[PDB]
Parts: sequence; C-alpha cells; structure tokens
Amino acid sequence: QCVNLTTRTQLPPAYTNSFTRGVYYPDKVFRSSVLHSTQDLFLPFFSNVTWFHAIHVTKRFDNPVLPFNDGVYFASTEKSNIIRGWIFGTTLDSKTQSLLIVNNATNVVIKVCEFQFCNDPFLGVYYHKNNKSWMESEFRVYSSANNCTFEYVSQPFLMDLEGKQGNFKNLREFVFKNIDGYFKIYSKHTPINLVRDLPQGFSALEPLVDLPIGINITRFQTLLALHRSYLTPGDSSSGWTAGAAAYYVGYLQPRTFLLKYNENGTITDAVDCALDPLSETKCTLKSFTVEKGIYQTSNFRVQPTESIVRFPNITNLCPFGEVFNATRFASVYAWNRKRISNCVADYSVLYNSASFSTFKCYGVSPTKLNDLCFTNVYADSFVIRGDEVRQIAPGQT
Amino acid sequence: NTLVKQLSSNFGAISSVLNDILSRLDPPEAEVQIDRLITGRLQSLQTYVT
Amino acid sequence: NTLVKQLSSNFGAISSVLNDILSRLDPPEAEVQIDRLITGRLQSLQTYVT
Amino acid sequence: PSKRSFIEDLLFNKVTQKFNGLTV
Amino acid sequence: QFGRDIADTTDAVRDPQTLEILDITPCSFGGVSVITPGTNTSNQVAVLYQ
Amino acid sequence: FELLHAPATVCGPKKSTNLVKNKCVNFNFNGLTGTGVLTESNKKFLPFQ
Ligand SMILES: *[C@@H]1O[C@H](CO)[C@@H](O)[C@H](O)[C@H]1NC(C)=O
Ligand SMILES: *[C@@H]1O[C@H](CO)[C@@H](O)[C@H](O)[C@H]1NC(C)=O
Ligand SMILES: *[C@@H]1O[C@H](CO)[C@@H](O)[C@H](O)[C@H]1NC(C)=O
Repeated sequence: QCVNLTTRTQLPPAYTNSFTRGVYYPDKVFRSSVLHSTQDLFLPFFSNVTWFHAIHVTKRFDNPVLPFNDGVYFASTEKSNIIRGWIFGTTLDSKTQSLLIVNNATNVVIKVCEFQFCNDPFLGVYYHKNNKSWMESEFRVYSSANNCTFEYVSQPFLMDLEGKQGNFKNLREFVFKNIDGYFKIYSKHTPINLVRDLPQGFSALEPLVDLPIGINITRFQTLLALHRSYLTPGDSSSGWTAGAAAYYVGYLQPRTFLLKYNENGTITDAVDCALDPLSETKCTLKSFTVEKGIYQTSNFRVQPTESIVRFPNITNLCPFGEVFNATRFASVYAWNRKRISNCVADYSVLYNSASFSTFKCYGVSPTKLNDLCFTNVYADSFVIRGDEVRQIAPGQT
Repeated sequence: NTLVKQLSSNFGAISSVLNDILSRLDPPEAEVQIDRLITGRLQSLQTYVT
Repeated sequence: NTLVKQLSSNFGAISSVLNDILSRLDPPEAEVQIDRLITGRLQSLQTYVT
Repeated sequence: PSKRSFIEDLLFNKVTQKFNGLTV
Repeated sequence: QFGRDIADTTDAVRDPQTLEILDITPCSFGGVSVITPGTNTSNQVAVLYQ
Repeated sequence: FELLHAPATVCGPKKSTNLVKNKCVNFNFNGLTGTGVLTESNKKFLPFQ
C-alpha cells in the first residue's frame, strides 16, 4: 500500500552534545594490554548532534527523509520498540535499486530491489483492543519492486509491538558504513535508565554482519510503527496518534584514534588525535599520561586561498590535418621533418577522430598533454611496414 | 650549505623538482619515479644526522 | 622497541612477510619483491648499530 | 648599553633556508 | 625570464602579459609546541608558535 | 579475490591432518603459515575474532 500522511504537527529541530560514543573494534584481530592507533572514519566527540522525537503532548511525527552521509551513527533510547527498520538508497522509486530493512511479525528481512517506495511510508500498526494485541494492519511502505537482487530473511523471533511509555530503559546503537560495495553493520545494546538524553561514560560497538551491495546510497529513512486504536478516529492516514519516541543521528568523518586494549581485548578508552593540543600531545607520545614538560607537534601552514593562470595571449591553432592526414609521406631512409610554432595544440580532437593503431608516449603521459606549454616542437614522419613499427621505440635495434 | 645543495641532485630521476614529474606524468609512472628521489633525499639526510 | 617495530613496514613490497610472498609468488617473480625487503630492513640494523 | 666588559666588547667583533624546513 | 636564489630555487618571475617582475614568498610556515603542567595536576595548557 | 583478510569458504583441494601438539612443526591454516610449537590457549576471544 501507499498513502500520504495527514494531521501531523511539525516543529523546529533540537540538538545535543555527542558525548563519547562512536567506537568499535575496527577488525577481527585480537590484541590486549596494549595501546594502538588506527586511521579511520569516526564520530568526533562533542560533535553537535541533531535530536529527533515524536510526542503527543499535537502529533509530532514528521520523520523526514535524511541525507545519507558517507557514514552515519544512529542510536535510540528505547521504549515500546517503535523502530522497526530502515531504508537506504538514492532515488527510492525503482529507477534505481535500493536497500530495505524490516523487522515485522512475519519475518526479519533485508532486501535490495527495484523498490517503488511510498512517498511517506509507514506501518499501520493497530491494536486489537478486544484481545489486547498490536499488529501492523497496513503495509504502507512500498507498492512494488520490479526485481530483487539480494534477499535475506530471519525469524520474527521477538516482534513485540506492545509496551508502556516512560523513561527510556534500553539503548540500541548502530553504525552504518557502505564501502567497496559492502554494507558493514556494527551494533551494541545497552540497558539504561536515563532522563531522555545521550548517556555518559563509554562503551564500544561490535561488528554484526557484512553484506555486499552494488548500489550507491545518498538518502535514508527510518522504518517505524505507528499507533492506531479506538482513541484515534479517522482514516488510515489521519486516525493515528503520536507516541513518545526519540532518536539521534551523528555523521562520521575522517579521524585518527588511539585505542586502549585491556588484558581482555576490550576498548576501555580512546583518544581523539585531533581534538585539542593536549590531546594531540597525548597522541604524539602514544601515552595517556604526560609529565610536566614541553613538547612539539605537527607544523603550522597556511593553505593556498586562490588559484591563477597566466598563459600568453596566443590565438593561433597548430597544424594537424596537414601532418596526420597528408597526401604523401617520405621514404623512411629520408624521413621528413616539420616545425610547429606559435600555436595551441589539442590531442583530444585527434583521439576522437583518427583511427590510430598505436599512440605510444615516452617521458610524458598523453592525458596530460593538453595541460602543458612547450618549446622546440618538431614532427618527424615516414612510412614503414606493420611489422616494422616495433622498431620505433627508444632503445630499439 | 651542502644539505641544501643536495636538493638539486636528481639521483637518476627524470627531474630535480618533483612538481615537474608530478605534473607531466600520471600516478602509475610517477610512483616509480618519485620513489627514487625519496631514497636519495633520505640518505643525504641520514648522513647529516650522523 | 623501534628496531623491532620496523619489521612491519612494507618498503613498497606487496606485503610485509616472506611467508606471504613465498606462498604466493614464483621464485623468478619473487626476487623483485624480496630484494626490496632486504634493502629496507638491512638499513635499520646499520642505523641502530651506529 | 650592554653591561659587557671592555675586553669582551673587543672580543665579540673578532668573530663573524627557512623555506626548506631548516630552522634554528 | 626567471630569477633564481642561492638556494637553487626560482625566487622571481616575469609576467607574460605585463612583463612585470614579481617576487614570490612561500605561504607562512610555523613551528608549534605545547606546554603542560603535568597530567596529574591540571589540564589547562598553553601553546607556543616558534 | 581478497587474501587472508578474513575466513571465507573458498578453499583448495588439500586434505587436513590431525592436530599434533607440543612439537616443533610446520603449520598452515587456510593459507597463513609458520613454524613453531602450538599449545593450549589461555586467551579468550570475542566470537568473531
Ligand atoms: C526487471 O529488470 C528488467 C531489466 O531489463 C526490466 O526490463 C524489468 O521491467 C524488471 N522487472 C520485471 C517486471 O521483471
Ligand atoms: C577481564 O576478565 C576477567 C575474567 O572475566 C575479569 O575478572 C576482569 O575483571 C576483566 N577485566 C576487565 C577490565 O574487563
Ligand atoms: C585530418 O585531421 C584533422 C585533425 O584531426 C581533421 O580536422 C581533418 O578533418 C582531417 N581530415 C581528413 C581528410 O580526415
């Protein structure tokens, strides 16, 4: 099914601080009792992170499509399991293949398909109050897919859609990276009891699964359960209410970290090698403590702010047809010589027209030949047999 | 003075100034040429420290 | 500590360990791999001993 | 102006790259 | 058409449009250092550009 | 293909042996190779390591 949602309320965004969160084991090796560094994409600590929420108070579900940055951090403080999946892709309209993730009472599923997703998709999750049971009653998420190229399924093992609101008591953290045609998922659950904010202290995520996909992803969306009951009169696009759920997303960027492995090989602490001059000094010595003293670090430079180009005011174009498609050639024993001067060249108009069998170059790369400026430019030309073209190379005999 | 003059030595690379090579040649050919200057420059630097 | 950690630098070979060469490459091909590592490792002892 | 002694001030005058990363 | 400094480096250039001689000076470069009271005492630090 | 970065089930026709212990032996596992003594481990791993 598909529809457009109605009766929403929308509000300006909210923001919080990225306390230390975004760390994981970078690969399946094991190390312990050691300090080690890696250069990787990460969430910088104290990053400004956007806060999203949905509350009745109004019906503040607006759940907009968000841009998939080259990496995403996702976490939610959880209650009643309102997150049911995610959507990732570019066009989202079967003009490209796209990735879907779902967790429903039939199956837990990952699929890459020519999905024609809906313009404002959701699960029409509804309550059988007469038997106090919650279920999706409308699959209002995609109408169709023209083909599917990857499909995977897991059981509806614990698809509990019922609960009661309050302070969040759970925390599921996720990181999504697509690189080299592979989606890598890293995850952590943590039990919490916190007043509706990012936690304090530290923990690190583990790799879950690594799935090949050919597609490029530029936009993403969260797949969520709505609520419908006798309290929510309307149609299947107005007869709904907001819950109290919240979630946060942080966008990854290039980083260097130093990582502390305990005797058990768990990342008990980490240091951002770029946050601060003290932090950079810690990274410089490769130690978490530094004694009273003076130290030196990476040099200071000033970036080039503009670019300029100053060629002379040439106007003429060089001879070309009068060389490469001339009427006649010399016998090779008496090879011809020609001058080129006071003119502009272009090889690309040669490559796109002349069916040369060979176009070797030495000491220069031909792709760059348009980028340069030259002196003493001469052409030699002659005719030889097809076998004999072998001889025309430096140090031939 | 000797250490600064050593920048002009080509060590059998195509040119003394890297920007000449790194302009006029594409990566898979530059990366077997610039490789020589680095070895030549390091050894001149190593000698100075000793 | 420094002299040991130099064992893991690749010096431009395809991989850092002889086993990861000799298991992978024929002997005529290997010599322009192995001769890189001998050059790069030997210089580190000569520097340390000095 | 300098507290340097008369013989020292006689003594001094008998005696006599940044773009490349050299510094002092 | 060019000048060169005693460090073998192209210090100055003639503009092809104006034939006006221009002097180059590299982008500002700085030496950086950090001062600390010791980590087991305080974390406020001062930075020095040499 | 990738090479010893992680285990994958595309392995050559050779047959495995028994697992001899406490001897100086040549060993190889899925390509990784070495020589030494192999002993009961006292080190835990996370299940993916
Ligand atoms: C599947 O892919 C092919 C690609 O040519 C396309 O023609 C077709 O419409 C797609 N869907 C169906 C209906 O099989
Ligand atoms: C490491 O594991 C041992 C055994 O479970 C435990 O006693 C110890 O506290 C652990 N250390 C840390 C800091 O994880
Ligand atoms: C000869 O080559 C030049 C340059 O590519 C082209 O402009 C011209 O049309 C060619 N003439 C013939 C006879 O193909």
